[PDB]
Amino acid sequence: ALTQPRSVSGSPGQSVNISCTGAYSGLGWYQQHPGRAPKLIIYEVNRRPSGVSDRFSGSKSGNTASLTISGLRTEDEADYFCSAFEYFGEGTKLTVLSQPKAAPSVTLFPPSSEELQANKATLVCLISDFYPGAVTVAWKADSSPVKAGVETTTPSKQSNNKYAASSYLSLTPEQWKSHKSYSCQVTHEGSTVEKTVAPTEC
Amino acid sequence: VRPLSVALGETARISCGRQALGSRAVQWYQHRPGQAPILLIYNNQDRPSGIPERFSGTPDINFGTRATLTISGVEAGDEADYYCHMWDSRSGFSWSFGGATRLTVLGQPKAAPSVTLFPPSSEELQANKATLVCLISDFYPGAVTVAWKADSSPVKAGVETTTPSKQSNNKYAASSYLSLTPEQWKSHRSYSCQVTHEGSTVEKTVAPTEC
Amino acid sequence: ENLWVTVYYGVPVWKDAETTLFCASDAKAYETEKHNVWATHACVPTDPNPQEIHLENVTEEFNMWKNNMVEQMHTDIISLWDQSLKPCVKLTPLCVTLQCTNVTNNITGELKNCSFNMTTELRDKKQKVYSLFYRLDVVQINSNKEYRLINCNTSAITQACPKVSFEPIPIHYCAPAGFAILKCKDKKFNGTGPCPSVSTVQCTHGIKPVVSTQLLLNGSLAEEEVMIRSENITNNAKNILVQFNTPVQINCTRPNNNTRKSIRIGPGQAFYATGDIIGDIRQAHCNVSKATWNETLGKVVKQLRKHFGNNTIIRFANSSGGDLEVTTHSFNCGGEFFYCNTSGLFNSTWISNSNDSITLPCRIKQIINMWQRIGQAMYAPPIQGVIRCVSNITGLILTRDGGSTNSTTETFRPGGGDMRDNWRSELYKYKVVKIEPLGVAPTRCKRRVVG
Amino acid sequence: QVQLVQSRAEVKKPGASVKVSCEASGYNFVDHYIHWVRQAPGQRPQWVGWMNPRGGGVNYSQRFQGRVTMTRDTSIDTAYMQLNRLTSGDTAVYYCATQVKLDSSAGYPFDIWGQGTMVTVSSASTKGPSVFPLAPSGTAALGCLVKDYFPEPVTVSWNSGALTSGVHTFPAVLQSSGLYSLSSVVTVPSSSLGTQTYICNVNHKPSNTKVDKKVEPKSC
Amino acid sequence: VQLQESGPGLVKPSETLSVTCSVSGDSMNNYYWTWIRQSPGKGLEWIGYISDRESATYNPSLNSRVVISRDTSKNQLSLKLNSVTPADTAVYYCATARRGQRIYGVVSFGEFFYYYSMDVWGKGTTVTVSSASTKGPSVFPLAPSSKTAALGCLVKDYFPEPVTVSWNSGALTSGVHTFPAVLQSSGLYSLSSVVTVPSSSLGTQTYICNVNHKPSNTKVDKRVEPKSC
Amino acid sequence: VFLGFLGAAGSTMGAASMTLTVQARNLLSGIVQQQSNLLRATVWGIKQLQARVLAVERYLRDQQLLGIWGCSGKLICCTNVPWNSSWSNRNLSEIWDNMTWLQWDKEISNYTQIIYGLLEESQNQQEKNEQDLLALD
Ligand SMILES: *[C@@H]1O[C@H](CO)[C@@H](O[C@@H]2O[C@H](CO)[C@@H](O[C@@H]3O[C@H](CO[C@H]4O[C@H](CO)[C@@H](O)[C@H](O)[C@@H]4O[C@@H]4O[C@H](CO)[C@@H](O[C@@H]5O[C@H](CO)[C@H](O)[C@H](O)[C@H]5O)[C@H](O)[C@H]4NC(C)=O)[C@@H](O)[C@H](O[C@H]4O[C@H](CO)[C@@H](O)[C@H](O)[C@@H]4O)[C@@H]3O)[C@H](O)[C@H]2NC(C)=O)[C@H](O)[C@H]1NC(C)=O
Ligand SMILES: *[C@@H]1O[C@H](CO)[C@@H](O[C@@H]2O[C@H](CO)[C@@H](O[C@@H]3O[C@H](CO[C@H]4O[C@H](CO[C@H]5O[C@H](CO)[C@@H](O)[C@H](O)[C@@H]5O)[C@@H](O)[C@H](O[C@H]5O[C@H](CO)[C@@H](O)[C@H](O)[C@@H]5O)[C@@H]4O)[C@@H](O)[C@H](O[C@H]4O[C@H](CO)[C@@H](O)[C@H](O)[C@@H]4O)[C@@H]3O)[C@H](O)[C@H]2NC(C)=O)[C@H](O)[C@H]1NC(C)=O
Ligand SMILES: *[C@@H]1O[C@H](CO)[C@@H](O[C@@H]2O[C@H](CO)[C@@H](O[C@@H]3O[C@H](CO[C@H]4O[C@H](CO)[C@@H](O[C@@H]5O[C@H](CO)[C@@H](O)[C@H](O)[C@@H]5O)[C@H](O)[C@@H]4O)[C@@H](O)[C@H](O[C@H]4O[C@H](CO)[C@@H](O)[C@H](O)[C@@H]4O)[C@@H]3O)[C@H](O)[C@H]2NC(C)=O)[C@H](O)[C@H]1NC(C)=O
Ligand SMILES: *[C@@H]1O[C@H](CO)[C@@H](O[C@@H]2O[C@H](CO)[C@@H](O[C@@H]3O[C@H](CO[C@H]4O[C@H](CO[C@H]5O[C@H](CO[C@H]6O[C@H](CO)[C@@H](O)[C@H](O)[C@@H]6O)[C@@H](O)[C@H](O)[C@@H]5O)[C@@H](O)[C@H](O)[C@@H]4O)[C@@H](O)[C@H](O)[C@@H]3O)[C@H](O)[C@H]2NC(C)=O)[C@H](O)[C@H]1NC(C)=O
Ligand SMILES: *[C@@H]1O[C@H](CO)[C@@H](O[C@@H]2O[C@H](CO)[C@@H](O[C@@H]3O[C@H](CO[C@H]4O[C@H](CO)[C@@H](O)[C@H](O)[C@@H]4O)[C@@H](O)[C@H](O[C@H]4O[C@H](CO)[C@@H](O)[C@H](O)[C@@H]4O)[C@@H]3O)[C@H](O)[C@H]2NC(C)=O)[C@H](O)[C@H]1NC(C)=O
Ligand SMILES: *[C@@H]1O[C@H](CO[C@@H]2O[C@@H](C)[C@@H](O)[C@@H](O)[C@@H]2O)[C@@H](O[C@@H]2O[C@H](CO)[C@@H](O[C@@H]3O[C@H](CO)[C@@H](O)[C@H](O)[C@@H]3O)[C@H](O)[C@H]2NC(C)=O)[C@H](O)[C@H]1NC(C)=O
Ligand SMILES: *[C@@H]1O[C@H](CO)[C@@H](O[C@@H]2O[C@H](CO)[C@@H](O[C@@H]3O[C@H](CO)[C@@H](O)[C@H](O)[C@@H]3O)[C@H](O)[C@H]2NC(C)=O)[C@H](O)[C@H]1NC(C)=O
Ligand SMILES: *[C@@H]1O[C@H](CO)[C@@H](O[C@@H]2O[C@H](CO)[C@@H](O[C@@H]3O[C@H](CO)[C@@H](O)[C@H](O)[C@@H]3O)[C@H](O)[C@H]2NC(C)=O)[C@H](O)[C@H]1NC(C)=O
Ligand SMILES: *[C@@H]1O[C@H](CO)[C@@H](O[C@@H]2O[C@H](CO)[C@@H](O)[C@H](O)[C@H]2NC(C)=O)[C@H](O)[C@H]1NC(C)=O
Ligand SMILES: *[C@@H]1O[C@H](CO[C@@H]2O[C@@H](C)[C@@H](O)[C@@H](O)[C@@H]2O)[C@@H](O)[C@H](O)[C@H]1NC(C)=O
Ligand SMILES: *[C@@H]1O[C@H](CO)[C@@H](O)[C@H](O)[C@H]1NC(C)=O
Ligand SMILES: *[C@@H]1O[C@H](CO)[C@@H](O)[C@H](O)[C@H]1NC(C)=O
Repeated sequence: ALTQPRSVSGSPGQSVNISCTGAYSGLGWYQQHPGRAPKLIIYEVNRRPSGVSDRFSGSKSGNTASLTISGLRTEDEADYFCSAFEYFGEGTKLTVLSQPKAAPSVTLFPPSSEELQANKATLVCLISDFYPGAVTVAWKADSSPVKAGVETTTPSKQSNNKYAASSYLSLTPEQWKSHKSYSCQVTHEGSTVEKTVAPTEC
Repeated sequence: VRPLSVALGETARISCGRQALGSRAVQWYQHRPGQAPILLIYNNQDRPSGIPERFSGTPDINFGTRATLTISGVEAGDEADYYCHMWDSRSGFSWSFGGATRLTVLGQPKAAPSVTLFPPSSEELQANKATLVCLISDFYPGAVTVAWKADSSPVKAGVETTTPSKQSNNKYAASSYLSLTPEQWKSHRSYSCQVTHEGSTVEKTVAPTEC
Repeated sequence: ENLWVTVYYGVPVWKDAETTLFCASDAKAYETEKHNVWATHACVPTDPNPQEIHLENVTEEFNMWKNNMVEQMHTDIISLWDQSLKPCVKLTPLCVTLQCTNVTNNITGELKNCSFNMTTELRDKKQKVYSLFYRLDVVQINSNKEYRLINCNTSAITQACPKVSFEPIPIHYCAPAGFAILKCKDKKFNGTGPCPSVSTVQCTHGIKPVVSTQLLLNGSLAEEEVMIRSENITNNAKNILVQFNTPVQINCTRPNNNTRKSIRIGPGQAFYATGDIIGDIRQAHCNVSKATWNETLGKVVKQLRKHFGNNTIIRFANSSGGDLEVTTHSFNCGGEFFYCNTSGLFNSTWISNSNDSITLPCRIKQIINMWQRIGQAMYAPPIQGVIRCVSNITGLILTRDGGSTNSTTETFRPGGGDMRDNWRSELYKYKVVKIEPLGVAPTRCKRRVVG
Repeated sequence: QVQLVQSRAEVKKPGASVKVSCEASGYNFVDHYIHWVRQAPGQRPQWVGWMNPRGGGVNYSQRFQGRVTMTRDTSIDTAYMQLNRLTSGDTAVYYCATQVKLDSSAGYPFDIWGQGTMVTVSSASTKGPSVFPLAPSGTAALGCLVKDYFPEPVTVSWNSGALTSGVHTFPAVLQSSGLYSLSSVVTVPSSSLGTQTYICNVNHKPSNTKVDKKVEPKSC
Repeated sequence: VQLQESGPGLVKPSETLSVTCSVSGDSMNNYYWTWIRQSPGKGLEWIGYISDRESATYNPSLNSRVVISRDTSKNQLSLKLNSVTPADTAVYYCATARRGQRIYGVVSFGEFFYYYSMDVWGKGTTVTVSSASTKGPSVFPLAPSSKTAALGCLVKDYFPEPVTVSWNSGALTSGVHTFPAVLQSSGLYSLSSVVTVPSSSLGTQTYICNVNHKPSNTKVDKRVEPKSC
Repeated sequence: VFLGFLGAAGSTMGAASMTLTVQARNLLSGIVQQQSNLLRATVWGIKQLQARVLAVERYLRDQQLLGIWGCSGKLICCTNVPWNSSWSNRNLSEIWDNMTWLQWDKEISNYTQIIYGLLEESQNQQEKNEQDLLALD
């Protein structure tokens, strides 16, 4: 069982503290940028591979490794990983806060009429202009938990470097005409908003 | 077929018509014509119940050893066809019985033929056909000459003759038929049948006027 | 109170060195032929009695995986094959289209009666000959059918002269003056590290260079417990080398009484084709007493849990990859090259708490590309008659599986792709050092003054 | 020099096999092992195997033995792998790699990496996008929802290309069935509700598909 | 364990020949079973076999014309051969087979072959393949000289072979001697049967010759009486 | 009792300095062990020859040092170079007793070259010249 932290807060000119616990852990440390090509940062636990930056080094224990960084940058915003021979730790998304926080612009849509006629009813909640790239969607019809019909995306990079996401509550023309008003609750950095929709408009 | 001759009492040794390549399994069968076959030896050396220990086959003891049937004390009654059924590990399923070795046993007592000659029957003459029937038994060897005479002149019309064959007693038997007309029968004074065997002749005679 | 440096010549100081080593073989000269591939014409005769000299108070480190002696024997063996192959018949003309048919109709066919044109002695005349070819050496091309030898698309081929023998004889190794060979006398010797009991020798023990795969043959054994030596046990990529404590018995036979056909393919050149088989056509195999093999695996899982926990599931499986030469216990026996399915062995499950001998089917090749070497392939000439050679198994080469469901259970299959790994099985107990006879120390001794 | 390149990305369906190449260059391929690793977009990497060219031999993570087959072609300095009995559960990014320029002969870990081959397994049979609007009611927001179309991308627009500002579109979620699904939204003044008209359009080449949606002005 | 074959004795070309073998003295299940023929002037030919498990194998030299079955009820083995030609005239023998396995190598690999030994044989049945029609024979008495004496019956102008002849329906067994048939120029057969009897039974004991010609189903009982003199 | 070659390599330094004739014997031979051998008349030849050259080449470099140090004929010679104590601080008891030439050579692995320079410069470049002006009378 090979494990490590999941997320770490950070900022430029700072230092980040990460872990990894496991037998023979911290054999090497990688960085996957969104997309392809993971890349080794330090072999063993404290071995500057010939051909990397010097501000990189790592510590460990009998079972717990630890990777250390100074002078953070936005260039080091990626996912970071702990290698153990055959086994690879879970995965830490390192965030380097270079933008200010942004609250989600939430717009919830009811099912259209030509969607109700084809035996369908999809609730469209759109989550835009938030930073960092994270929003939690919680669907609750009349505040009771709805665990049926939930489609969620992942945070996507907009033009404005803020992040966007969308969610779909798949309902029926019978489910769309049962509860008073479906309330999609978008949690952002802890805060929770409540946007509601009903078959009687604004 | 492959012919072989042996004198009575000698040990005959029969080689397989086909030679074994590799590990073999050989069965031996004896056939005299007109009989069902008999298994003599199987699995090369093994002898089924009922077979004399005078007969032996070659055991397959490592390779090179040609399959052979050994017959101690050749008897008149061993004059027969022999089949080597060769089975081996390289030849595939052996659908063929091989060639026959036709065994001739020489040295048997000469035996002069006993001969009996019958005239046409009272019923056949009534049907307007006349056939002379000449029957020959107890002789050895099988070389025999059969001739027909009318009074004392040779006849070659209507003469039908059999191949000599072994009796259960291992001597040979044969018969001869002369097809005629009743007019030939009554118009002649007599007819004779002549059987020649190893330089000697047996002759019987019939007549339309005899009791 | 006056301290002076003083020089000492012939002091016991040595240093680790990679140097040019030499051969050693018993001075048995059994030529009475023209054979002998390994000892050659003049490998230096061995000492009658070796002067293996124990060294009190001395503790020296060995590392068989970073050893320079292994990476030397390997290259040492290689040069001898080419040197023995060069003067022999090159089979460039055997790459004609071959017309081959199956032998057997009493199917219960891995071998081909092959007709092909060839070159005669006269350059203008050609010949239609037939030879028997094992299935592995030949491939089909497109009605007849038409075939070719497997090598014709990879490399040229040369035939070992029949005179040469493939038998490994023990070969020792002696050091020149100024150098020394250090020999570990530790029974429990870990794969690497310092050996507390050290003797020095002028030459190593008789190392039989048995080239074999998945299993070491006619080697040297291990005392006490069976020995597990890896460069890193926990690392799958580094193999796991095993040395037995008890030798098991193996009888290997090619059970068909084959025949040799000398076909002349030029002035002096002569190809040795496989003639008609005589007697039954039987497949090669090797037995090992099943009882003995159950015994031997126990000592293994016992030395294994000392490195894997008193309780874990340790099972054995067959090889799952590689070339045909790595999937099989490949070896040479009497001059024919055997490749044997080892699944009956590596089939059991071990829970760590008559003879009924297992038989192994073996295929045979005469075209071989040994030492994971691409280029000159070899034609091993057919060996006339039936083959039977007895070999001990003096070791194994194993390999573990990658990351599973928390290691619940651990699995071991054979294979030894590098050949040095066979040499390490006979070289773990040796290491090379260079002699430093010059020592400096402070004494009160001063030389007589010049003035 | 010293680099890995892999075959083209593919999409295969359940049961099927898949063979991926990994052409290697810039180092003498034969000497070093070659491991293969799988990353799902959304779980760790799962080691699978290794295969020295010198012997061609292997061993596979027990989660993977049997279904997989790794092959080399040293004539060309290249390896391969073939994965059979494909299920949707094995769709992921597949990277080849090795340790060469380290000073650690212990084979581990890996530094030299193929860009990867992405392999999508899903019964992405042909399925047709159904487009449905999103109605309006300060400012008022109206949009359109494109649903249930086999592999992406689609293209959505408004007012025959004459209305472009104030809009925002969100990434298509691969709905868990194998159908992509995305939507759009535009913010219009509620003073044009009932008089001004606003229309949406959608496109999808894979099936030669084309859907529109009229929206007459609600009085609001 | 005893077997007796029976068949049509004559079939015309392109027709189906059917022979059966009735088993006495034992069942059918403990043996492999087989049929063999012998053509006049040629050696033995192996036709095929059916094993314990009703699995039948035929000689490929016969171009797939053979069906072997074990009608286990009548304790009969059946054989039918279609597309017959005159070249099929032979004596057909039934026989049991004892199967052997000779091991020359390792059983686990398969270095053995099966072989067959034929341990119990039938009597044979003669079949002639011809388009000519059967003809039942004419039987004539051959009277003994009136002056011991020999008497018999002449079986004239029949087709095809064979004929069975008894004397006093089996009760007269010592001294009987039947002869091989002659093939006349007409392509018809004749044979003769003789029995040597004491001169002093004549005029009182009736000697009747029982002739059975199964192919034309001619069974004639012929009295042979003494000369009037 | 006489046991072999290098037996005291792990013993203290004082004891090892006593059996220098034994180690002196085996540095060249060589030709007792392998003339060719030209008694019968390839790869072994190359290895043999490379081994013989490596042995006399290493041996002659060591005898070269004793010649310019005036120790050609002797197995033990004492010098005038003072032991600058910074080289090793162990006293005459810690150095020669309860230590091997090995742990000493490891401790003295440095300054070896400085000593060589002092050994070639300090005495033998001056001592031989003083000998010529001295025997003039
Ligand atoms: C196969 O390959 C794998 C990896 O690929 C190998 O695994 C690695 O092997 C390395 C050796 O090559 C080994 O390196 C040594 O690390 C130790 C770690 O000790 C401390 O080191 C740091 C100081 O530099 C500290 O910051 C660490 O926190 C660490 O502290 C202690 O580490 C203990 C190790 O388990 C741990 O558990 C103890 O374990 C022992 C043994 O079993 C006892 O049980 C003990 O009771 C336990 O407590 C302690 O909890 C932990 N304590 C604390 C407070 O954190 C390092 O000391 C050592 O350095 C040597 O040399 C320096 C001088 O250079 C000297 O100062 C040291 O004292 C020591 O003598 C090595 O560098 C790796 O640790 C190991 N694992 C990993 C993940 O790399 C296998 O060994 C290979 N197999 C084979 C057969 O070769
Ligand atoms: C694998 O298969 C081989 C092939 O069969 C088999 O080896 C043979 O085994 C047979 C067994 O019967 C041996 O036969 C013995 O031959 C003895 C005389 O040897 C002479 O004759 C050999 C063949 O003779 C035939 O061919 C010649 C040539 O035309 C002809 O003159 C003969 O009349 C006869 O037809 C002949 O090949 C052999 O020559 C050898 O030596 C020369 C040396 O230069 C070499 O050039 C040849 O190639 C060959 O190697 C020689 O001329 C014969 O006396 C003997 O009978 C007695 O033998 C022993 C004596 O110890 C007694 O104990 C015994 O009781 C008899 O009294 C027997 O007939 C044959 O010799 C073997 N093959 C060869 C080549 O010699 C192997 O065993 C098989 N191996 C398995 C199955 O594992
Ligand atoms: C791989 O393939 C090769 C193919 O070459 C296999 O080897 C071959 O094996 C066969 C079978 O044994 C063998 O043929 C035998 O030939 C004998 C000789 O008779 C033939 O050859 C002669 C010349 O030798 C022809 O000319 C006549 O010669 C007389 C003098 O001997 C002379 O007087 C006369 O005037 C002619 O000029 C002759 O016409 C005839 O063709 C045969 O005795 C032998 O007998 C058996 O097989 C035949 C086939 O039906 C029967 O007819 C015969 O009665 C008997 O049953 C074979 O025919 C052939 O020579 C040999 N070839 C070679 C190159 O050695 C080999 O077995 C295969 N298997 C393997 C594992 O390699
Ligand atoms: C490695 O290990 C393998 C495996 O052990 C070895 O392989 C052996 O190799 C040898 C040498 O090549 C082989 O030896 C030959 O064996 C056969 C058979 O010998 C055995 O059997 C006979 C049979 O007699 C008894 O059984 C019969 C059975 O009867 C019935 O059989 C048929 C069954 O279907 C049926 O159709 C028949 O009609 C019949 O009813 C009885 O009739 C008989 O009376 C006996 O009761 C025995 O006599 C033997 O004692 C033995 O049991 C022999 O014929 C050959 O001579 C030869 O000896 C051997 O077979 C191989 N073993 C196997 C298992 O096949 C390798 O040799 C080893 N290699 C190395 C290098 O170590
Ligand atoms: C190297 O050895 C190979 C065999 O291993 C030989 O290759 C053969 O080459 C010949 C060409 O000479 C091919 O022979 C046949 O050519 C025939 C043309 O007619 C011949 O016979 C008539 C007789 O009247 C002559 O008039 C005429 O001039 C020719 O001599 C075809 O009829 C052949 O087809 C027949 O055989 C094939 C199978 O072999 C069947 O499919 C056909 O139906 C028909 O029965 C054939 O084309 C022959 O094909 C080659 N052998 C093989 C096995 O394919 C070389 O001759 C020899 N020497 C070299 C290469 O120098
Ligand atoms: C190294 O090993 C030696 C023994 O080995 C021998 O001596 C070395 C100097 C080398 O030359 C080796 O090649 C040689 O074989 C150990 O030496 C032993 O030391 C003890 C003292 O601790 C000696 O005891 C004395 O013996 C005398 C004689 O009777 C008594 O009078 C004394 O009172 C005292 O008891 C012992 O003899 C000696 N020899 C042996 C064989 O043990 C040494 O301890 C070891 N380690 C070092 C030198 O560091
Ligand atoms: C003579 O040898 C040839 C080969 O040179 C035989 O051809 C082979 O025919 C089989 C049957 O159609 C092919 O299928 C194989 O069957 C085996 C047995 O189950 C199986 O283990 C294999 O995996 C394969 O499916 C086989 O592919 C083919 N050989 C090759 C190389 O493709 C031929 O049958 C032999 N016998 C003759 C010609 O009488
Ligand atoms: C490993 O050890 C076994 C055990 O010896 C070796 O088997 C030996 O193989 C050789 C070569 O086939 C045999 O030597 C020769 O035998 C022939 C007759 O077969 C003889 O004429 C020669 O003079 C020569 O002695 C030897 O008999 C055989 N050993 C036994 C016990 O049968 C094996 O070759 C060794 N090496 C390898 C790589 O396996
Ligand atoms: C290989 O195994 C054989 C087993 O037969 C070993 O031969 C035995 O060796 C011991 C000690 O050398 C003797 O006491 C036995 O009498 C030998 N067995 C015999 C003669 O049957 C052999 O030592 C093993 N090792 C090698 C390298 O061959
Ligand atoms: C003794 O030697 C010590 C070590 O220094 C070495 O000698 C000097 C002359 C330089 O060559 C230096 O590079 C060497 O590493 C000295 O530190 C020390 O002062 C010396 N003292 C005496 C008394 O000679
Ligand atoms: C080998 O060395 C390691 C290092 O301490 C140790 O853990 C292991 O148990 C040793 N094995 C043996 C057999 O000495
Ligand atoms: C493992 O078993 C060995 C030998 O029986 C014993 O010495 C040791 O105490 C055991 N250890 C554990 C953890 O079970």
